[PDB]
This record gives sequence, structure tokens and C-alpha cells, in this order.
Amino acid sequence: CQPTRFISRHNIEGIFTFVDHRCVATVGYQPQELLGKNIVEFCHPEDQQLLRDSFQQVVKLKGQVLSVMFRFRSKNQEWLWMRTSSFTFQNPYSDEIEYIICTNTNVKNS
Amino acid sequence: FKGLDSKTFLSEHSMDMKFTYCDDRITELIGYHPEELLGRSAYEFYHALDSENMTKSHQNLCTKGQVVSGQYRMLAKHGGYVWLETQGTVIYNPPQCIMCVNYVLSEIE
Repeated sequence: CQPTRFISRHNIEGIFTFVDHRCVATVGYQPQELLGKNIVEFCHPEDQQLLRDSFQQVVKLKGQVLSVMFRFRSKNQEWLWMRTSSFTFQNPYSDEIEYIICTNTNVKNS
Repeated sequence: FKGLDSKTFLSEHSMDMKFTYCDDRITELIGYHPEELLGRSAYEFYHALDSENMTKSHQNLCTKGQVVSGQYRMLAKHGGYVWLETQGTVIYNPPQCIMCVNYVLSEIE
């Protein structure tokens, strides 16, 4: 059974700058409802600081994967557990600011 | 001349390198529509002379979790090859899929 997931790209502040249309099946929003908002805006209040701190650390981890689990508000206003696996990318031919690539999976908290 | 973002595209793969997702950026670069790639192994697109090196690169990714491919050639939809380099990362669970950031190093040749 294929887990339901979609990819996103964020600036280092957490703002969605690219959203894969698989998000509609995973969380119910159109990409345009996510683009330009901070992922923290969709995060349960108990998990917000964790998710902020995860974005802050993934840039210190030399491009390695950092995972975080948190509750994401779906378009139906319900809390879905998500496991986001993120890592930074920087094109080595450039000195452009790195950005963060995430894969966002709906998972069980069991 | 193209700016960095316009020569980069993300792809996602199962562990056998079949495409499970591809960014629409690939269309301007290489000609493919994402939907025609789904279910095709990436290895179908690698130049013959890069095949043995990409096999080794895949084994390194599966063992280590992350890899940089080094330069290789990818077949474009309307013939020709482009040079690319790819950073691959395995996404593991509680391996699930491979995430590729692909950067084009050349015009179709």
C-alpha cells in the first residue's frame, strides 16, 4: 500500500516555495493554498516550536536528512500526523542561499 | 543563458529507480512530460557509457543513504543527450523512496 506523500521546497524560514500537487490527496489543499505560507501555519501549536527548531537545524547538518513528526491541519481542519524528511540543497557551482527539500508523509502515531 | 533554478528539476523514485514523481521543469530542459516518465526506470535514459558508473552510484546510495552521481549523460525526448549531475538521497522510515536533485550541465548534444 503506497504511503500518501508529497514533496515541497521551503526557504530557510519555512515558507513553501514549491508544492507537488500530490498535496491535494495527502492534506486536501491545492498547491496555491500552501505556496507563500509558512509550514508552521499548518502545524499544531504543541509542535510548532519543534518544527521551527528542525528547520533551523537542517541547515547545520551538511546536507544530511533530518526527520520531524508533527500534526498538520488538513483542509478539513483535522489534525493529521505527518513525518517530514528534509534536507538542504545548494548548487555547488553557486553561492546561492541553500533551500530545503521536504518529503511529507501521512503516518501513524502508534 | 539560463538562471540556476531553470536548469534544476527534482525527481522521486522507487528503490529500483523507477520514476514516481518528476517536476515539470524537466519539460523545458529535456522534453519529457512528467506523466510519461512514471513507472520507467531512470536507467532507461542513461547513456551506455555511463551505465556501469551509475550502477555503482546506486549501490553507494543504497549503502550510505546519500550520493552525488558525478557527471553523466541523460537521453532527451527528441534524441540527443544532456550532461547532468544528480544528488540522490534515500528517505527511510520508522528505505521508502529516493529523492533526486538533478542539475543540467549542458545543452542537448
